[PDB]
Amino acid sequence: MQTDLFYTMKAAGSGGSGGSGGSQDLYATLDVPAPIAVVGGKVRAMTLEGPVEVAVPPRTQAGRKLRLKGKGFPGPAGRGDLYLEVRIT
Repeated sequence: MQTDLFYTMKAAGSGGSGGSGGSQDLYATLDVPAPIAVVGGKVRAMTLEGPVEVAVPPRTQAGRKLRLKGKGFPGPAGRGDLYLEVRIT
């Protein structure tokens, strides 16, 4: 299928990358319940290519910025990234 995973590099403890150059990167909202965030299950992430079943990292707390490669526009890095706003419900 279209992909597997993206933020397996940095998700639970991303720190921060970018914030300069062209506006390649994007913003989305990732809806996740408390136990799927704790264990790291799955949720649906909405991107430029439509929906993707993205496997949540372990020990995710509300406000983490997950990073989906190729789901932003090509620019400074050549590949824009989609910043997922994790929402614990």
